[PDB]
Amino acid sequence: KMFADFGSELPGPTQMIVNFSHMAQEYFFHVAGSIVAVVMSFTWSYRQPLFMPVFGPVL
Amino acid sequence: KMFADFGSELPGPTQMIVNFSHMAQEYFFHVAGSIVAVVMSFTWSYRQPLFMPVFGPVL
Amino acid sequence: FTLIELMIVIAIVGILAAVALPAYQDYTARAQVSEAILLAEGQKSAVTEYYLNHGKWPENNTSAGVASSPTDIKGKYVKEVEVKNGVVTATMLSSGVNNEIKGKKLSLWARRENGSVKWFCGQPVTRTDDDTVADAKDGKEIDTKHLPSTCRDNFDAK
Amino acid sequence: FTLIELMIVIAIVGILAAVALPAYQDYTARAQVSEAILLAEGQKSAVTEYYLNHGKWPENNTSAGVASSPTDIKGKYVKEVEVKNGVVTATMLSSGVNNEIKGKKLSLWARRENGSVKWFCGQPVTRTDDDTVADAKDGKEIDTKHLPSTCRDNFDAK
Amino acid sequence: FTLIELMIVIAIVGILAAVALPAYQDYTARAQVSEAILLAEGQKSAVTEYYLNHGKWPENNTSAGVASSPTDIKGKYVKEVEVKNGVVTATMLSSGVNNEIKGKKLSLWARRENGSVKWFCGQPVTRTDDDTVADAKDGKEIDTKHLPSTCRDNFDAK
Repeated sequence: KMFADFGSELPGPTQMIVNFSHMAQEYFFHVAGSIVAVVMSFTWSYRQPLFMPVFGPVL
Repeated sequence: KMFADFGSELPGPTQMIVNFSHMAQEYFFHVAGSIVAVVMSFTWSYRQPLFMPVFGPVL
Repeated sequence: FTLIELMIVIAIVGILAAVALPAYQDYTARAQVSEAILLAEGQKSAVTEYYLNHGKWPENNTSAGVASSPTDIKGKYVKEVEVKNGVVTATMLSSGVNNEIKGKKLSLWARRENGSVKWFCGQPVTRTDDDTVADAKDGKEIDTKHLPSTCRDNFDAK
Repeated sequence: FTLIELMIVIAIVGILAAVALPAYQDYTARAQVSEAILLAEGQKSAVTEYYLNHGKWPENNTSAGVASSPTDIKGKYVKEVEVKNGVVTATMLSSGVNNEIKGKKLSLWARRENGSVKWFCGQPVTRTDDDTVADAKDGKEIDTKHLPSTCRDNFDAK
Repeated sequence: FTLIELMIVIAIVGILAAVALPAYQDYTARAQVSEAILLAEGQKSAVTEYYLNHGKWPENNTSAGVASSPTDIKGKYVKEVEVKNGVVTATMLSSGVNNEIKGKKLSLWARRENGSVKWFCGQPVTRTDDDTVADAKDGKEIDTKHLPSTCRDNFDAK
């Protein structure tokens, strides 16, 4: 959100004069890449606190 | 710097028509809050990589 | 996340135009009728004189001594003005007017005061006898709402 | 981490002003022209009378019996108003106006109705003969978009 | 550990209101002054007629033929409107207005054009002679920033 707030006309943005709803929906890409980033670091924090025989859980 | 570059007439700014020296001196607040931010992250990076016998570093 | 000030203010000016639409649309029509009235008048002179000099109402424009052709007394919103037995009727054009007033008209008629006459202004009327007219009831009268307070006269006004 | 409500709403009011910019800029110009028209009119009286009394159009302001000096009939957006052979032209100032209408002008001219005259309003015109004018084609005419619906008359309007 | 999206977005709307505060506060005042101006006008008629008919400026409201009582020409933000020798001054109420414009006022005055008059609008003025007024310098004038572009006239505007 910090690199994407360094002004206007970045990679993938819009100009600020669009209507807000369209601007927010196009960025949906980046809102999504942030949520996925969150889900991942949550997964690592939640978890974390053919040779058929090779596939069995051993001791 | 990039939120404070979203246009003019934010919280604490000036209008652009002032004389430059006065504009820059009023913002001195924000130039200062940025340097302090720097000093802090530098401190965290530098640090972070009578019974006389009781005071000695042990094992 | 943010941009609603631009979206609402573009949509308040849009609805502001919709609220300002009927106000400008009757103010407008009421303005186009106020002229049919001005075009109708000023022809009172001819008609008055004709009556006082002869004691008979002018049968038509030519008699009254005005543009022998009704269509020659037209305007922007006025398609014409015809004198029919002292009664002067003004017709609203079809182009350049409101929407519920085009092709619609009003009338100005007078009454013998004896030595002089008095004029009336209102919805279309027909002359019966030298001192009596009646509603030209037919459906093309300019609606009361579009007529000035000074032109609300009834067929039997005295 | 947080603050986007202040950033977007300051940037929607910024773009709202950019969208409200051209609307206020033609509403504005269209307003400054509506006056050039009012300054042009009210001088119809002098011109009409001069014509009906003499049968010749007033050559200039003094003839029409108005501020002998064109520049004496100016306004806020009007740099002047000149009567040239019955044709009354209004010039838009250079300061205090739109941007594509300054130094630009319109004309009001009339036509013999025979016993009376009828007035027209539109883009600059020159008088040829006592009953004919023509486009003062030259490039300084106020653009059609800035002219009222009541001032869209062509050089040959009758 | 987590919750900063709610904390920052409540604090960006808080600072958004602080940035939107001075904009709505001069837009607001500038709006309350635009009315003092409308209340001042429409009284030009009385004053103009009085002057043209008599050649002397109306001494007070009663002379001009308007609510003999200044306080009778008040409004929401207007505490009154007084005519003092053709000069019409509008006072801003004390309740319901900005903060740096209450109890403050402006003036409308005219000048003999000879056969007609021209009106001016600006900061309070006093009339000296029939064709000269001067700054009612005293400290209660509505600040230039709150006055329309159409009401920036100086005591010696011609």
